[PDB]
Amino acid sequence: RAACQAKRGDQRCDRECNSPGCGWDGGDCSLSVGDPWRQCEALQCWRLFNNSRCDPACSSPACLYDNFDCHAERTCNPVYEKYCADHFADGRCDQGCNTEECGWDGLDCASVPALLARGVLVLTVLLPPEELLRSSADFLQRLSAILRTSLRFRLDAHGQAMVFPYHRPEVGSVVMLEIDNRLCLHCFPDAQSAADYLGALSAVERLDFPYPLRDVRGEP
Amino acid sequence: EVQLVESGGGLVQPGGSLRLSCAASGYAFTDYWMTWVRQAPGKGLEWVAEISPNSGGTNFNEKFKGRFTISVDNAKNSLYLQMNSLRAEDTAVYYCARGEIRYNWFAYWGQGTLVTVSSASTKGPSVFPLAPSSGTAALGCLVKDYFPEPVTVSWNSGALTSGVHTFPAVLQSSGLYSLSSVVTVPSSSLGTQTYICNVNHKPSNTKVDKKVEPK
Amino acid sequence: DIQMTQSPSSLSASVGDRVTITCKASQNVGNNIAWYQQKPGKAPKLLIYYASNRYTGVPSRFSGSGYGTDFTLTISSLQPEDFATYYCQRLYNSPFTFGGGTKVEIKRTVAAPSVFIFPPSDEQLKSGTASVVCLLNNFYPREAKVQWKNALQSGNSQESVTEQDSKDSTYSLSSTLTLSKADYEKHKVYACEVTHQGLSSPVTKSFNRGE
Ligand SMILES: *[C@@H]1O[C@H](CO)[C@@H](O)[C@H](O)[C@H]1NC(C)=O
Ligand SMILES: [Ca+2]
Ligand SMILES: [Ca+2]
Ligand SMILES: [Ca+2]
Repeated sequence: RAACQAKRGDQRCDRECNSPGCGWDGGDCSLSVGDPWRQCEALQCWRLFNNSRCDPACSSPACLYDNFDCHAERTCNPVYEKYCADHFADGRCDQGCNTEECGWDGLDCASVPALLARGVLVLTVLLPPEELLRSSADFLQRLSAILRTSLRFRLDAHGQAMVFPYHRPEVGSVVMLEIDNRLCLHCFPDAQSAADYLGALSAVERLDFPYPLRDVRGEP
Repeated sequence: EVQLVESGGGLVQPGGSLRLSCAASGYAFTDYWMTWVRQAPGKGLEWVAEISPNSGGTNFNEKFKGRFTISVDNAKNSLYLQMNSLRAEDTAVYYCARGEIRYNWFAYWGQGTLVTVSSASTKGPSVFPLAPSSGTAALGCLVKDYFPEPVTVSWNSGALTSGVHTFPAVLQSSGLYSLSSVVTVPSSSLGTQTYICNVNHKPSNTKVDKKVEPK
Repeated sequence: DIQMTQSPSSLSASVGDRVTITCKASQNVGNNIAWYQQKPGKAPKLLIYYASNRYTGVPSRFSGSGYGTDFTLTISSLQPEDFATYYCQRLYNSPFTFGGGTKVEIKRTVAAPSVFIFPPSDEQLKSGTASVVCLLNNFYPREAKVQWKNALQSGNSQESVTEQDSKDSTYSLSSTLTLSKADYEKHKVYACEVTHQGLSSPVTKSFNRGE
């Protein structure tokens, strides 16, 4: 498509251009991630990423674990979802949420030294910082569930969460997260791999996160 | 503060053309996509098209591709909708809305502008007072024989809002619209106070003020 | 083209009731759905964006839920202002298709109409036409009968009803009898007989030409 060239990176997701060849609409359909399958071997893995069956050819970390269809037990039980969200990182151990599907209960049962992944995961959430921080437990739990690893906000020099307003003239929220793989040992070695997975979920219409995201990064 | 003011609209002949304007202010125009939404009288909302003030890019509803045109003027922070080969079915209130980043939900909307596609001719209204009789008294104004719609009726330059009832216009046998605007006021105030109905029919550039007095 | 079907098309509930409106998409849209509230003759107001997020200023009673195709807008305790038409919208991808609409009406206690009759203005008579107006103020339910007279006039009157009040949930009716200067000055008594559920016997408001 020739029309797709002008539509590239126009901050509008054009389904017509939502393909690997068109660069996922120049990141418009993949949360600004140029190529989530940057290092994946076999192509058409993105075509099999949206199913539930285990496709061993796309199971590699480079091929984004085939949306964890081979690892699994796959999703946190919807019946227990609200409980796990409310009891995430509350100081008290809730064993029923202590699984990779339900974000390991905010490491309440693993109180084990931290094994942080390389870098800082940066999310531009289309919510004001005040609204976001009120729903912090739910935000973290659901992200810690989708990424199958523990996630917490990066802290200031004073010890406060790194949640800042996005674009001061108007408004948007910049959320800086850290990935903890202490209960991991598949899993994410850095922030950019997790960013590519979130970007890949967007592209194949499989991202189930109730918080509207603008983009996803990986900075050191 | 974010503001969208839409200009244009009124009466247009069937098969004719009409351009609409939406003047944006209170934000960085180049940062968000701009949308046109229409609503037929009595019917639901319908998305027309959108334009990117930063790229010049457009997206349309198939139903309007070809006969409708969307344009921008960054200097004037304005968005335009050009409508050609206008049919009776295009009679609707056209709203301009600001598109929120990546997902296009609309938090900010314009006031809306009515577009009437009819062969009939424009006519100004005739305001007549509905005088109170003789402990609550009712008075009003009869906005009779006009075309097209709409008419804006206020009481004492908008300072009187309590008990006001501006009835929806009813199309007469003559093909002209007619409505009434009533207000319930205390009987004791009839002799020492003043009641004025401010009627405005923008399509015919008519502004009539009437002092409702007990005969 | 992905379709947006709203259910029901119309609903009638009392103040304090739990109101449930659904919007179903033909294909999967995920969290790409927004809910709007539109009051008569006004621009739509954003309530819920991205399936479950409540917009700033929207009262706590409004709630959004769902993922994929089946979405729900919930009003925990209905209020008189909540009388409006509610629309769902498909997000992220063009076309940004709106739903059919769901009109929410409110059940209220029976209210009797306050009847008022207005004679044609002296300035109107000069034009050649004579309009006699009968007003029915703040009543419930909508269903009311208006008869023009002592000679029952038919085929020369037009009715107009206001949309439900934002605070007391009542309606208001206006009946306009249209005559000529000749036919008007030919008769003396002008009356409007009103029949409504809130009235024990029909209320008649009359005037005598000239007087
Ligand atoms: C998966 O994606 C392919 C193209 O990327 C599409 O044709 C197919 O309908 C999708 N499958 C499901 C189950 O959504
Ligand atoms: Ca694009
Ligand atoms: Ca698979
Ligand atoms: Ca816990």
